[PDB]
Amino acid sequence: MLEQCPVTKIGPWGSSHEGTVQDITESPKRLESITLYHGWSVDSISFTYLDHAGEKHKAGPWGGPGGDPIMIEFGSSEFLKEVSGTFGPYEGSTVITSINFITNKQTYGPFGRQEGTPFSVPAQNNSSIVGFFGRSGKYINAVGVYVQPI
Amino acid sequence: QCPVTKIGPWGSSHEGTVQDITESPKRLESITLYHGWSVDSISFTYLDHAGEKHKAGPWGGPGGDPIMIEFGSSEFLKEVSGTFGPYEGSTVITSINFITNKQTYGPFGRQEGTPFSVPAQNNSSIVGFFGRSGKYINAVGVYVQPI
Repeated sequence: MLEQCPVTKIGPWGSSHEGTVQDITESPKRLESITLYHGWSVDSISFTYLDHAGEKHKAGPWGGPGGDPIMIEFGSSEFLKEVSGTFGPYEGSTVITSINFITNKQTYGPFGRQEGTPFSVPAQNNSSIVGFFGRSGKYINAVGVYVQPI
Repeated sequence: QCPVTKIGPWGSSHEGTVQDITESPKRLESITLYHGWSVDSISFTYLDHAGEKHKAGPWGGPGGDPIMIEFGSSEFLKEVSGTFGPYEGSTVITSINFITNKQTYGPFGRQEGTPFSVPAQNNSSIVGFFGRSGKYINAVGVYVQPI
Protein backbone atom coordinates (compact mmCIF):
# COMPACT_ATOMS: atom_id res chain seq x y z
CA MET A 1 0.00 0.00 0.00
CA LEU A 2 2.03 2.94 1.31
CA GLU A 3 5.27 0.95 0.92
CA GLN A 4 5.64 2.57 -2.56
CA CYS A 5 5.63 6.12 -1.14
CA PRO A 6 8.92 8.04 -1.24
CA VAL A 7 10.92 8.39 1.95
CA THR A 8 11.86 11.65 3.67
CA LYS A 9 15.46 12.23 4.86
CA ILE A 10 15.73 14.44 7.97
CA GLY A 11 18.68 15.35 10.18
CA PRO A 12 21.21 14.77 11.51
CA TRP A 13 21.36 15.68 15.19
CA GLY A 14 24.48 15.86 17.33
CA SER A 15 27.93 17.04 16.29
CA SER A 16 27.83 19.74 13.61
CA HIS A 17 30.69 18.33 11.52
CA GLU A 18 32.87 15.67 13.26
CA GLY A 19 33.27 12.06 12.18
CA THR A 20 33.14 9.86 9.08
CA VAL A 21 29.98 10.23 6.97
CA GLN A 22 27.81 7.09 6.98
CA ASP A 23 24.75 6.53 4.84
CA ILE A 24 22.94 3.99 2.68
CA THR A 25 22.63 3.80 -1.10
CA GLU A 26 19.11 2.39 -1.43
CA SER A 27 15.83 3.90 -0.19
CA PRO A 28 14.60 2.07 2.92
CA LYS A 29 10.96 1.03 3.09
CA ARG A 30 10.88 -1.18 6.21
CA LEU A 31 13.17 -1.34 9.26
CA GLU A 32 13.70 -4.99 10.22
CA SER A 33 16.22 -4.78 13.10
CA ILE A 34 18.73 -2.60 14.92
CA THR A 35 21.86 -3.82 16.75
CA LEU A 36 23.26 -1.27 19.18
CA TYR A 37 26.50 -1.80 21.12
CA HIS A 38 26.40 0.10 24.40
CA GLY A 39 27.44 0.44 28.02
CA TRP A 40 28.44 3.65 29.67
CA SER A 41 28.68 4.88 26.02
CA VAL A 42 26.75 4.38 22.81
CA ASP A 43 29.41 2.51 20.89
CA SER A 44 27.95 1.57 17.50
CA ILE A 45 24.75 1.17 15.52
CA SER A 46 23.80 -1.29 12.79
CA PHE A 47 20.44 -1.90 11.17
CA THR A 48 18.79 -4.14 8.59
CA TYR A 49 16.19 -2.77 6.20
CA LEU A 50 14.20 -3.73 3.12
CA ASP A 51 14.54 -1.26 0.28
CA HIS A 52 11.89 -0.01 -2.16
CA ALA A 53 12.88 -2.78 -4.58
CA GLY A 54 12.31 -5.41 -1.85
CA GLU A 55 16.02 -6.16 -1.37
CA LYS A 56 17.38 -6.61 2.14
CA HIS A 57 20.52 -4.88 3.39
CA LYS A 58 22.51 -4.59 6.62
CA ALA A 59 24.16 -1.22 7.31
CA GLY A 60 26.93 -0.86 9.88
CA PRO A 61 28.41 -1.12 12.33
CA TRP A 62 28.81 2.69 12.48
CA GLY A 63 30.94 3.47 15.53
CA GLY A 64 33.73 1.88 17.49
CA PRO A 65 34.34 -1.59 18.89
CA GLY A 66 33.24 -1.31 22.55
CA GLY A 67 30.08 -2.13 24.46
CA ASP A 68 27.70 -5.06 24.56
CA PRO A 69 25.01 -5.61 21.94
CA ILE A 70 21.29 -5.49 22.07
CA MET A 71 19.46 -6.67 18.97
CA ILE A 72 16.00 -5.17 18.50
CA GLU A 73 13.92 -7.24 16.08
CA PHE A 74 10.86 -5.47 14.75
CA GLY A 75 7.67 -7.49 15.07
CA SER A 76 5.44 -7.89 12.06
CA SER A 77 3.25 -4.97 13.18
CA GLU A 78 6.00 -3.03 14.98
CA PHE A 79 7.39 0.25 13.65
CA LEU A 80 9.79 2.84 14.98
CA LYS A 81 8.01 6.00 16.09
CA GLU A 82 10.78 8.01 17.73
CA VAL A 83 14.51 8.09 18.32
CA SER A 84 15.68 10.28 21.15
CA GLY A 85 18.68 10.70 23.36
CA THR A 86 21.45 13.03 24.48
CA PHE A 87 24.69 14.33 23.04
CA GLY A 88 27.66 16.10 24.53
CA PRO A 89 31.42 16.42 24.66
CA TYR A 90 33.72 13.47 25.16
CA GLU A 91 37.50 13.56 24.73
CA GLY A 92 37.38 16.62 22.51
CA SER A 93 34.56 15.52 20.20
CA THR A 94 30.77 15.77 20.45
CA VAL A 95 29.15 12.29 20.66
CA ILE A 96 25.74 10.74 21.14
CA THR A 97 25.87 9.89 24.84
CA SER A 98 22.47 8.15 25.10
CA ILE A 99 19.89 6.82 22.69
CA ASN A 100 16.35 5.48 23.03
CA PHE A 101 14.09 3.74 20.47
CA ILE A 102 10.31 4.09 20.92
CA THR A 103 8.14 1.81 18.82
CA ASN A 104 4.39 1.43 18.73
CA LYS A 105 4.87 -1.65 20.95
CA GLN A 106 7.69 -0.93 23.39
CA THR A 107 10.53 1.38 24.38
CA TYR A 108 14.09 0.12 24.11
CA GLY A 109 16.53 2.16 26.15
CA PRO A 110 17.87 4.40 27.36
CA PHE A 111 21.27 3.12 26.32
CA GLY A 112 24.50 4.89 27.34
CA ARG A 113 24.51 7.82 29.76
CA GLN A 114 21.86 10.56 29.98
CA GLU A 115 24.17 13.54 29.86
CA GLY A 116 24.42 16.69 27.79
CA THR A 117 21.88 18.14 25.37
CA PRO A 118 18.68 16.16 24.70
CA PHE A 119 17.43 15.50 21.20
CA SER A 120 14.23 13.87 19.91
CA VAL A 121 12.92 12.82 16.50
CA PRO A 122 9.20 11.95 16.85
CA ALA A 123 7.35 10.70 13.78
CA GLN A 124 3.61 11.34 14.02
CA ASN A 125 0.41 9.85 12.58
CA ASN A 126 1.26 8.11 9.32
CA SER A 127 5.06 8.20 9.70
CA SER A 128 7.71 5.72 10.85
CA ILE A 129 11.50 5.73 10.97
CA VAL A 130 12.85 3.16 8.49
CA GLY A 131 16.59 3.87 8.44
CA PHE A 132 19.49 6.04 9.56
CA PHE A 133 22.49 8.05 8.39
CA GLY A 134 25.06 10.00 10.34
CA ARG A 135 28.71 10.43 11.23
CA SER A 136 30.83 8.23 13.43
CA GLY A 137 34.29 7.39 14.73
CA LYS A 138 35.00 5.61 17.99
CA TYR A 139 31.41 6.54 18.91
CA ILE A 140 28.48 8.06 17.00
CA ASN A 141 28.97 11.78 16.40
CA ALA A 142 25.64 12.55 14.70
CA VAL A 143 22.57 10.59 13.59
CA GLY A 144 19.73 11.30 11.17
CA VAL A 145 16.67 9.41 9.98
CA TYR A 146 14.73 8.25 6.99
CA VAL A 147 10.98 8.44 7.48
CA GLN A 148 8.32 6.53 5.49
CA PRO A 149 4.49 6.65 5.52
CA ILE A 150 2.98 3.54 7.07
CA GLN B 1 -2.42 9.35 -1.72
CA CYS B 2 0.90 9.32 0.18
CA PRO B 3 0.53 11.06 3.56
CA VAL B 4 2.91 13.92 4.21
CA THR B 5 5.52 13.14 6.85
CA LYS B 6 4.80 14.77 10.21
CA ILE B 7 7.69 15.25 12.63
CA GLY B 8 7.79 16.73 16.13
CA PRO B 9 6.60 18.57 18.04
CA TRP B 10 9.33 20.03 20.24
CA GLY B 11 8.59 21.98 23.42
CA SER B 12 5.87 21.48 26.05
CA SER B 13 4.13 18.12 25.92
CA HIS B 14 1.07 19.45 27.79
CA GLU B 15 0.76 23.26 27.91
CA GLY B 16 -1.56 25.03 25.48
CA THR B 17 -4.07 23.33 23.25
CA VAL B 18 -3.28 21.25 20.17
CA GLN B 19 -3.10 23.25 16.93
CA ASP B 20 -2.99 21.61 13.52
CA ILE B 21 -4.07 21.85 9.92
CA THR B 22 -7.01 19.98 8.45
CA GLU B 23 -5.81 19.20 4.93
CA SER B 24 -2.76 17.58 3.36
CA PRO B 25 -0.25 20.39 2.70
CA LYS B 26 1.53 20.55 -0.67
CA ARG B 27 3.21 23.95 -0.83
CA LEU B 28 4.05 26.57 1.78
CA GLU B 29 3.17 30.10 0.49
CA SER B 30 3.94 32.44 3.38
CA ILE B 31 4.50 32.72 7.15
CA THR B 32 3.70 35.58 9.52
CA LEU B 33 5.11 35.58 13.02
CA TYR B 34 5.65 37.91 15.91
CA HIS B 35 8.69 37.73 18.18
CA GLY B 36 9.80 39.36 21.43
CA TRP B 37 10.49 37.52 24.64
CA SER B 38 9.52 34.39 22.70
CA VAL B 39 7.86 33.51 19.39
CA ASP B 40 4.58 35.09 20.39
CA SER B 41 2.43 33.94 17.48
CA ILE B 42 2.57 32.29 14.07
CA SER B 43 0.35 31.95 11.01
CA PHE B 44 1.06 30.46 7.61
CA THR B 45 -0.67 29.97 4.28
CA TYR B 46 -0.33 26.74 2.33
CA LEU B 47 -1.76 25.05 -0.75
CA ASP B 48 -3.30 21.63 -0.17
CA HIS B 49 -3.31 18.62 -2.45
CA ALA B 50 -6.76 19.57 -3.83
CA GLY B 51 -5.47 22.98 -4.93
CA GLU B 52 -7.17 24.95 -2.13
CA LYS B 53 -5.25 27.57 -0.18
CA HIS B 54 -5.70 27.80 3.57
CA LYS B 55 -4.47 30.18 6.21
CA ALA B 56 -3.69 28.52 9.52
CA GLY B 57 -3.42 30.57 12.70
CA PRO B 58 -2.75 32.78 14.42
CA TRP B 59 -1.45 30.30 17.01
CA GLY B 60 -0.27 32.10 20.16
CA GLY B 61 -0.88 35.46 21.72
CA PRO B 62 -0.43 39.19 21.29
CA GLY B 63 2.72 41.25 21.31
CA GLY B 64 6.13 41.29 19.68
CA ASP B 65 7.63 42.57 16.40
CA PRO B 66 6.04 41.32 13.16
CA ILE B 67 7.77 39.34 10.43
CA MET B 68 6.15 38.43 7.10
CA ILE B 69 7.80 35.91 4.78
CA GLU B 70 6.51 35.31 1.25
CA PHE B 71 8.11 32.38 -0.59
CA GLY B 72 9.29 32.80 -4.17
CA SER B 73 7.65 30.60 -6.80
CA SER B 74 10.60 28.17 -6.74
CA GLU B 75 11.61 28.76 -3.13
CA PHE B 76 11.01 26.15 -0.49
CA LEU B 77 11.69 25.76 3.21
CA LYS B 78 14.54 23.33 3.93
CA GLU B 79 15.01 23.74 7.67
CA VAL B 80 13.15 24.97 10.72
CA SER B 81 15.14 25.27 13.94
CA GLY B 82 14.75 27.05 17.24
CA THR B 83 14.87 26.88 20.99
CA PHE B 84 12.40 26.19 23.74
CA GLY B 85 12.58 27.22 27.36
CA PRO B 86 10.88 28.86 30.28
CA TYR B 87 9.07 32.16 30.19
CA GLU B 88 7.02 33.42 33.14
CA GLY B 89 6.02 29.94 34.31
CA SER B 90 5.38 28.40 30.88
CA THR B 91 7.50 26.37 28.49
CA VAL B 92 7.50 28.26 25.18
CA ILE B 93 9.21 28.35 21.81
CA THR B 94 11.79 31.06 22.63
CA SER B 95 13.20 31.40 19.13
CA ILE B 96 12.73 30.13 15.60
CA ASN B 97 14.78 30.21 12.40
CA PHE B 98 14.04 29.35 8.76
CA ILE B 99 16.45 28.24 6.04
CA THR B 100 15.14 28.18 2.46
CA ASN B 101 16.97 27.04 -0.66
CA LYS B 102 17.65 30.76 -1.30
CA GLN B 103 18.27 32.45 2.09
CA THR B 104 17.88 32.38 5.84
CA TYR B 105 15.22 34.21 7.85
CA GLY B 106 16.01 34.67 11.53
CA PRO B 107 16.76 33.85 14.15
CA PHE B 108 13.64 35.44 15.64
CA GLY B 109 13.18 35.52 19.38
CA ARG B 110 15.58 34.81 22.22
CA GLN B 111 17.99 31.93 21.61
CA GLU B 112 17.65 30.48 25.07
CA GLY B 113 16.98 26.94 26.26
CA THR B 114 16.95 23.60 24.44
CA PRO B 115 17.61 23.63 20.68
CA PHE B 116 15.57 21.75 18.13
CA SER B 117 15.91 21.44 14.38
CA VAL B 118 14.37 19.79 11.33
CA PRO B 119 16.94 19.74 8.53
CA ALA B 120 14.98 18.38 5.57
CA GLN B 121 17.31 16.75 3.02
CA ASN B 122 17.14 15.38 -0.55
CA ASN B 123 15.12 18.31 -1.93
CA SER B 124 12.22 17.67 0.45
CA SER B 125 10.33 20.71 1.71
CA ILE B 126 8.74 21.80 4.96
CA VAL B 127 5.15 22.57 3.93
CA GLY B 128 3.24 23.23 7.16
CA PHE B 129 3.26 23.31 10.96
CA PHE B 130 1.42 21.96 13.98
CA GLY B 131 1.95 22.25 17.69
CA ARG B 132 0.46 23.50 20.94
CA SER B 133 -0.42 27.05 21.84
CA GLY B 134 -2.50 29.23 24.07
CA LYS B 135 -1.18 32.47 25.43
CA TYR B 136 2.20 31.45 24.01
CA ILE B 137 3.50 28.98 21.45
CA ASN B 138 4.26 26.00 23.70
CA ALA B 139 5.41 23.48 21.05
CA VAL B 140 5.91 23.24 17.30
CA GLY B 141 6.33 20.46 14.74
CA VAL B 142 6.36 20.37 10.94
CA TYR B 143 5.04 18.61 7.86
CA VAL B 144 7.69 17.49 5.36
CA GLN B 145 6.97 16.61 1.71
CA PRO B 146 9.61 14.60 -0.19
CA ILE B 147 10.39 15.30 -3.85
